[PDB]
This record gives sequence, C-alpha cells and structure tokens, in this order.
Amino acid sequence: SINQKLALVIKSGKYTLGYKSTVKSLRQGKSKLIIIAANTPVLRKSELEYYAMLSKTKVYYFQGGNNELGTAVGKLFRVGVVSILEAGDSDILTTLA
Amino acid sequence: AREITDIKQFLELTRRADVKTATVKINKKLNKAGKPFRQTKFKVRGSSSLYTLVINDAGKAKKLIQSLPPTLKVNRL
Amino acid sequence: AKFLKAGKVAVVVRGRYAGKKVVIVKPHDEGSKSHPFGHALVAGIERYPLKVTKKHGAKKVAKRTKIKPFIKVVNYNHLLPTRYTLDVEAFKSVVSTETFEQPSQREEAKKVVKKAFEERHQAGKNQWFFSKLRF
Amino acid sequence: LNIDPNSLIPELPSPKDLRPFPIRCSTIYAGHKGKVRTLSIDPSGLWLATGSDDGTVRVWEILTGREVYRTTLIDDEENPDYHIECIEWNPDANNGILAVAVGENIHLIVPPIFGYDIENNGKTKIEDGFAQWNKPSQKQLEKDICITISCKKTVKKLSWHRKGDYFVTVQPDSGNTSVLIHQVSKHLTQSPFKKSKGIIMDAKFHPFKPQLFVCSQRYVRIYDLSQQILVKKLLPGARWLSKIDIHPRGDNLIASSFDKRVLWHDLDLASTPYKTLRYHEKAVRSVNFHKKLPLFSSAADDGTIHVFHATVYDDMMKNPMIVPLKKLTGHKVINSLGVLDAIWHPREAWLFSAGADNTARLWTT
Amino acid sequence: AQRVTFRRRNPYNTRSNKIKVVKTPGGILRAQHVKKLATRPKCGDCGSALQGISTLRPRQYATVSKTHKTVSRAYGGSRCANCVKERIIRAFLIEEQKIVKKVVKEQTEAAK
RNA sequence: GAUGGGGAAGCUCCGUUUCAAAGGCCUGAUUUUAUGCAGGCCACCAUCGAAAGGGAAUCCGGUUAAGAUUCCGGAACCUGGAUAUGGAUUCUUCACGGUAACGUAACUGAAUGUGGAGACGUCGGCGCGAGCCCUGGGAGGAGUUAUCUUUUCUUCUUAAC
RNA sequence: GCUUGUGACGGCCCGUGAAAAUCCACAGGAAGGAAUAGUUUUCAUGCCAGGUCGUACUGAGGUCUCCAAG
Repeated sequence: SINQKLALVIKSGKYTLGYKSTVKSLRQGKSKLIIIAANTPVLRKSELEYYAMLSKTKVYYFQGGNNELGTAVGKLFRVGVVSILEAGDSDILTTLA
Repeated sequence: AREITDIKQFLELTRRADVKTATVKINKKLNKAGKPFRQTKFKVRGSSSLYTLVINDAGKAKKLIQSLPPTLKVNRL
Repeated sequence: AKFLKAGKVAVVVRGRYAGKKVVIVKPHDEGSKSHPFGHALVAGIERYPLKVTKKHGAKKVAKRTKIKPFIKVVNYNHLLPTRYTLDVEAFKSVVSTETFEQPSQREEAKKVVKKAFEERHQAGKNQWFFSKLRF
Repeated sequence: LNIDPNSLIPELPSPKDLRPFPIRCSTIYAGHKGKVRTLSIDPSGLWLATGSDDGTVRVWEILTGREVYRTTLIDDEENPDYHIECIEWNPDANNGILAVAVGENIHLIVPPIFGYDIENNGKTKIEDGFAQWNKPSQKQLEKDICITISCKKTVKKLSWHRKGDYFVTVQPDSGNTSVLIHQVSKHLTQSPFKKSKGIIMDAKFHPFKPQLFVCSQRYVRIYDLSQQILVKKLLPGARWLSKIDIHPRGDNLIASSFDKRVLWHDLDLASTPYKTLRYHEKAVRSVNFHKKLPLFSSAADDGTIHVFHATVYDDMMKNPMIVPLKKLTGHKVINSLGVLDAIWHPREAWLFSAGADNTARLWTT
Repeated sequence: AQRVTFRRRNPYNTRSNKIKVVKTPGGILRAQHVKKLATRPKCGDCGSALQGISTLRPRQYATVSKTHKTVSRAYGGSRCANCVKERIIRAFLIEEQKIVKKVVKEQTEAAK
C-alpha cells in the first residue's frame, strides 16, 4: 500500500508540503518525486506538471482527494501536493508508485 | 462652503476683481477647558463656493484686516 | 532541480505588469533583510514592440521597434516560470541589490536594459519574448 | 511668436549683488574606501561626521581635513545586507551626542573627542532614562556606543527636535509603524500615528512650533502633535520625493525629487508648488537650507550641486524671490551615482558635499 | 415628537421613496429623500467586488478621473488580480500545449 | 397596435416578423481608354402601454387674507455645451510605488468582443446606526404651596451639501 | 422598549427568483503625437445655459395610502 510507503518517509526522511514549497524545491532541483492529489486546481496541476518537466522529476498522481493525501501523510489538514526531497528507508523511487 | 486653513490663499481670492464684498466674523470661544478667547472668521464669496478661514490667533487677525485691499468692502460680524 | 535561474523567462502575474513577460537576471532563493521571501530580480518590457509592415517607412519603423522596459524585485508567488530561456550576459552586472532602492541608478539600469532589448529585437531573434501575451 | 529669445528669461537680480555664496572647493576629505552616503555638522562648527559602506564612521575637521576620530560599526562590511545610512549630531548646545543608523539599529555614540564637562553632560543625558533600548555589551563598549535601539526593519533616515530630547526615525517596509518618535530622557518609543499612507521616505520636525512633516513618496503631510491630527497636505508636482527641508523661520519648504524636480512650497500660498524648477540631469538626491544666510543648495545624482539665493519676506504679503547663483562641479561619478548628501556650515556660507567618489568636499566663498 | 410627510408627489412606500427623518436648523423634524445607494463594481470573471474602484451611481462615473475607475494592471478595472493571475497562468500553459502537440504531430508524420 | 402580406360585397378583421428591395455607418490622391462612384461593416424590426415599477440633481430659515422642497435671504447640487489657465504627460513621444491584496492629482486607446450597476422571492434571530420614548446635572421662564415636596410643567435646536 | 435604516449569518424551494432607458468598467491594439505654444485633459481651477404642463382646497353602511406621546 502507498500509505505504508509514504508514512515511513514522513517519519524518517526529509520532505515538504503544499504548492509554494514544492515549486521552491523543483527550482533547487532537490525534489526527487512529487505527489499530486486528484481534486487540485487544473491551472496549478498543469503548472506543477510543466515545472517537473523542466526539472526532470518523476511524477505520481495520487488517486483520491487532498483529504486522503493528508490522511496518507498522517496529518489532520488537507494537502494538494507533496514532494520527496529525501527518500526514506523504503525503495519508493524505483517502485511503480 | 469650503475650509481654507491657508492665509495667502484668502488674500489671493480678495484681489480677484470679481469679488464685491468680504466679511470678518468675530466669535467668543474657549480652549481645552481653561480660558475664553476670541476667534475670527475670514469669509469670501468665491467664484463658485464660499471659502472660510478660522484663525484662532488674534494678532494674525489684526495683521490680516490691515493687509486687505482698501477698495474692498469689509463687513464686521 | 532549481529551475528558477539567471537566464530564465517568466510571466508576471501580479501588479501593474500583470501579463507582461520578464527574465530573471539574478534569483534570491531565501530573500534578504529587505524582501524577507524567496524572490527574483527581473528586467522585462512594458510597451511591446509593435508590428511593422512594408507600408511603414523610415519614421513609423523607428516608432514601432521602440521598446519601453521595466525593472522590479518580484516574489516567486507572483511569477509564472516558463520553459523558455534568454541570453542575459549583457546586463548581469548592471542589475543587483544596490541597483534597486537608490535612483538614479535605476535610470542607467533602464538605459542599458532598453539598449539590450532593442538591439536584440532588431536582427530578428527571440521573437516569442517580444510578442504580446494574449489574455 | 515673432520675438527675441532674450525676453523669456525672467528679470532676476545678478548673483554678484547677492554675496556671499560658495564658489570653489577648499577641503578634500580623502580617507574612505566606500562612498560617503551621509554627513553631519556639530552646532558649534568643527566636528564634521561622515558615513560610508566601508562600515566606518569618521569625524573630520572643517579647516584642515584631518581625521580626528574613527569608529567602525559593522565588521563584515562588504556584506551588502546593511550599511550606515543616516547620521545626525545633537542640535543641543554643548553635549555632543552622535546618532548612527546602520541597518536595523540606531547607535547613540558620544565620542572621546571632547573631554569631561561637555561629554559627561551628554552621557548623563543618555543614562538618565533608566523597539527596545539595550545596555551596550563589551564589543559595543569598545565602539563608544552609549545605547542601541534595535528594530525589526532597516532605518534609512533620522532627525532630531530643536531641543535634542526627541528623534524621529523612518523605516521603509515597516508598514504602519514606519514613523517612530523616540525620546532619550525616558527611553520611550512612541508610534504617533495609527496608519501610514503607503511608503514614507522622510520625516522632519518644524523648527519652533510643535508639528511634524512626514514626507511620503508622493506627499508632505503636516501633522500637529498638540492635537495629534493632520493639518495641511502638500501636493508636490513631482512623483517621487527624496528629501525635504524647512525654512529656519518655518514659513516655506523645499522638496527634492527622484524624478529630477525640486519644488519650492510656500505654506501660506497654496497646496501646489509656488515654483517648479526642473533643471537637474539625474535624481535630486538632497536639498538643504542654510541656517543663518538666505541660501539653499540642491545636490543631484549627476555630481553637481546648484546653489540658490532665497529671500523670504515675513510681514509684507509679497511672494519669496528665488535666484540661482553657481553650478558647483568637479565631483566624480561612480557607477551612475553623484552627490549623495549636502549640508551647510551653521554660521557662514560654506557647504559640505558628499559624493560617490569616497570623498567629502568643503566649498568656500 | 414631530410627524413627517413625503416631500415628492409619490405617496407610496416604493424602492425610490425612502425616508430619513432629519432635524433642520429651524428646530423641526423634516423628511429627506434617500438617494438609491451605489454598489461595488464587480469581477466579470470572478463575481466579486473588485478592489480600488470607486463606488458611485452609474451616471456619476462620468465626472470622476480615470484613476478612480481603474487599477494599474492589465484587465485592471474589470477583473480581480486573482482572476487575472489565473488567466495569465492559463493562457501561458494552453499556448505551450500547442507547442507539445506540434512536436507530437511532426513526429508521427515522420513515422509515416 | 400600425407597416408587409392575407381575408372580407363591405363597415373593416387576421396577423406582429412574417418568403418586404424595411438603413445607417465607414474606407478613398478623383473612381486610368479620362472628369456618369467603387469597395466594405452590421443583421432585429414603428409605436403605445406605470403621476405606486426603473429614473441626474435642493435644503434650511423666512414670507400671505389665501402660495410654497416652487416666492425671498442664505447656502447647495445635477446635466449639457463651448473653451481659457495652472498641473501632468521627461530629457524629448501614452507616469510610477507596493512581495501581495492594492495605492495614486493626472497617466491617449478605433472597429469589435465582454463585464458591472440599473436588477429584484420570503421569513428568523443577532449586531450596529438615526429618530422617538425614560433620565442625571446645569443655564431661563410659568405654576402650586397652612402642611410635606432640592416639587409640577415648559425652553435648551442643528438641513442639503 | 417603539419607529426606521443598515451589516454579517441561518433557515423556507425541483418555487432559482421583471424588463428596458441610462451610466460606468475591462479585453482588444486602429490611429495620432515635437524644436519661436508636440500629442493628450476620466487632474485642479475658471465661463454660460437649463423649455411645456400639474401645483388652490377637501378627501368624511358607503375606494386606496403615510406619520403615531405618556
């Protein structure tokens, strides 16, 4: 499960949350894998997809809303986009997800 | 009716030659809470609207009435 | 990868120059004592060079190719970074932090910038940057 | 318009009958490695203080040009984030308190130049009072700093009262509390107004009657403090306003402008400028009155100071005459930057300049 | 405790016929007819009261300067700055989707 | 409810955009067999129908035997039109600050496309404002009083803009 | 407290809530703009003008309506 794969990284490795910080990370090239929620705005979705195309970053669409991405990271609030700066003890990069 | 808190502005208005009369209004007022004083009010019927001049000082009033053009009709109160 | 670079084209989203295209001359990834946020130093062009046909001659041609530039410190949050790129080496030492906040150093910044953009528009290259962003 | 060009120049008195006024330079102050951004002269008339982006406040003489004093504020000087912006001597007779604004804090230095009577008068005025006001640490005790007033944002300007008890400080990008009135006698930091109209560039006190002239980017706003309200509002013909200066009799006013204007406001005549004059080549960086003689200067960013004679007629309802005198040149332009500041000598017609050439100059009659 | 009459000829309680009971310098109450209130100009794209535009009667906009009817951006006096932002983003990326589609189209033609 | 059409022996009825040629604007060195006018743009439909619907802008004091938001004194505002001056439009050619929401004495903008106001159901509680009501002190007047009562009544106002 | 005005909410509907005159705004980028007053006046100040008709009073099983002290 993806929830097991993510919650490990959030308790072990370096990460970020939200739009502005992910874009800052893509500019720095320090992002390795970005996670995009389903219910995110189309303009912000296209802007992240294009920025990742520039930085050459692997892109993963999270199946389900931002609430389920907040649940996945284990936080009460909602998150539109999550990045992976540092991959944890899991092999999340080389996997399909 | 419009406030001008500006001395030479009033004197510019008096010499317009489209002005027939002026008026100097004298009042009895008090400051803060302590003492009574005397307030003057220099009013000209301007081109469109009436312009007024509150001067809380009495010496500046004493100078200004003296400084008016002598051909202009001046009205007390 | 830190894409927001010294030769990077961007589209300004906010404030008087909204819709106007820019180039980040010098990024500031973690702000300064003035501007405590991830911003960028840009030099874009306000009055776009207008179209010129074979009917226009000698004076109208001089009028159309004339470009009016602008310099502004702008936040990343009001920038739309573009895939495109532009040569910047002519005016890297011209615009800095000292260039901003103290004119008329902004004036002689604007003159070098005006020159660079007009000299680049003439001898037709980088045509996408000088076309009007239609919105 | 079949006419001569000669009947377009206004009938103005020839500058020779309006002496004295400074013509040539006498004292060249060569000691800095950075551009002299600011100046200040003592009320007595010897100790000329300078400030630069080599992080070094130097105090000079007026007749010789010898460096009588040196204090260095920042240690990592070429770190461009904060520099010495504005310095001000205390206008009070014989106490010798020097303010220095470097970045986010104001350092009140009383120097070891003077002695004991004048010095300890200044010192006891500082330590009497016992944004926050700090006790100076060991490193701060070395740099002759009596007190440091630290703030959240960068201070760019400073101006005292006529007394020397209050001093106003202006911080751009501070929002609401962009104008602050401090007092030394009680260590009280007052923010006199609950809002600020946009971005503020300058603020200077009226000479004698209690009102502050907060000078925004676009406006000059006359604020009374005995009523704590707005009184008058100046509309300069220009757009962007560098520096203000008030006539010593408190009747008239000058505004300098980044968009090349210098505007003579009469505070009796109108809200508009009485005379707009737009002659400078670059941004008019500093405009200052002489205190005694009817003179004012105008130092722009082109390395050129223009000196003007300005008669003011008090009792009679007669508009003030302003005539030009001399174009002072010779200043070196360092990367599109001329004369950063100019200050008159208190009692005679001499003028202290400060260029980007890392060199202050004194001009003489 | 003065009772107050309508001043204009309409005796009815319409939208146009609102009343403010005002004390006059003659020491008596009298009615004042309330001018129908001005509304905020609104975002054509958003549907929100756009900032920095004067709120006046429709006819009253003719008298006032252009700096009270427009903010300085593109689509200034008609949009939001958020709805302008959104269409700068949108028009950019749509314009770049056109490029990518031309790249794919030119590649497929070379394949055939 | 005319017009176009169609009925009706007819007085006149049907019909309201209909298979009507329904008209009002721009471009031009004067239009190349020599001074005869060419090309383009737009596509619904007259009009009447509200003194309670939508609507530019006026108040106060005064004045008559009887007129008042109309008259007088004072003080205003709206609309349309010529134009005059100062200011701006910056080293000459349509201004700039703020990270940003936005700010400004201005800061040209044709065809054409669009948006807002106009411009909108009804109730409930809650917040805030104005008028009325109740009241304390004080500055005046009228009253009652053998008794008690710092008593009862009245004046103490502030319009558009 | 009564009268009235206004603000933010919450219900009641698949009941989604007259039209037009008039006024403003945006997108657009046509055209124009200098060396004895360049172009532009949504900035400030200044000039002139505003026709016809109604207008008195009453309006109380028996037409409509407003103001409302203790």
